Amino acid sequence: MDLTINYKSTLGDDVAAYIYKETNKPAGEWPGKTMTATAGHEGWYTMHLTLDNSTDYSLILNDDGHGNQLKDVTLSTKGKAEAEYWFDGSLSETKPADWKYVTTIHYLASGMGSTIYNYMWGADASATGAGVGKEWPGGQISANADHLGWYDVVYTQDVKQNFSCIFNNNNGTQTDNIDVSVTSTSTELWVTGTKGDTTVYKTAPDSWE
Ligand SMILES: OC[C@H]1O[C@H](O[C@H]2[C@H](O)[C@@H](O)[C@@H](O[C@H]3[C@H](O)[C@@H](O)[C@@H](O[C@H]4[C@H](O)[C@@H](O)[C@@H](O)O[C@@H]4CO)O[C@@H]3CO)O[C@@H]2CO)[C@H](O)[C@@H](O)[C@@H]1O
Ligand SMILES: OC[C@H]1O[C@H](O[C@H]2[C@H](O)[C@@H](O)[C@@H](O[C@H]3[C@H](O)[C@@H](O)[C@@H](O)O[C@@H]3CO)O[C@@H]2CO)[C@H](O)[C@@H](O)[C@@H]1O
Repeated sequence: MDLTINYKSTLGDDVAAYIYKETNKPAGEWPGKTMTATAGHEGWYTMHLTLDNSTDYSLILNDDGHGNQLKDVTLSTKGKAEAEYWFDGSLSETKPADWKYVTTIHYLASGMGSTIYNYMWGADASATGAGVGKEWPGGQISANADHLGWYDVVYTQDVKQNFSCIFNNNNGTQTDNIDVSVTSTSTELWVTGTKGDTTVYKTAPDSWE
């Protein structure tokens, strides 16, 4: 299942989430997984994880191995398909009012030129991003500066609504329909291939350098 934890740090700018159940440590050995500064939310840090929903887990927020940790709290994840938590004085599953759902999708363009488009449909009316309110081929998207051959598109919504999109070059090359499941306020996906050969990754693939 897709886990997301946001923490308004009270332990400094270097923090991690340690998760455990019966000696299972899905976020890694102590101190766990480092939480990255949350985009668009000063003071917050965020980590994502895939874990086995066969069980609940315990969470220990800490300063990433530098001697300080908060008291354990239970993540009642058993049987759930997804879960996003906010920790700001206490554990919450309620999105803060000012937060949006920001979905980032990376596409690896190979031998289809340097002008790439993203066509999008099915999102909430509040949606903003390259392809909103645009008929085929959609909106043109820029290249990822740090990753060669990749292009990025970001769709922001006020509500947690799934949608679909297609990457293309407006010249006969396009992906399969990409069905985007929004599982958190900072959902990230990686896409490769074209029609018949489109693959969607929920964690960065080896192709992501
Ligand atoms: O899952 C089965 C076990 O569950 C329980 O163990 C838990 C602990 O209760 C938690 O506290 C935690 O342990 C952490 C610990 O909190 C953390 O500080 C770190 O411990 C280091 C410590 O920093 C360092 O100073 C030195 O003392 O070594 C310690 C190593 O023990 O890391 C610990 C985890 O590796 O999580 C565990 C589960 O992983 C329960 O208490 C057990 O009885 C049970 O078997
Ligand atoms: O929601 C209504 C509509 O949704 C689906 O249609 C989508 C297509 O499945 C999808 O491929 C895409 O179509 C584009 C073509 O791929 C592209 O080649 C070019 O011709 O532009 C098309 C978009 O105008 O998007 C549409 C939705 O706009 C679903 O399959 C339909 O059954 C359904 O009617």
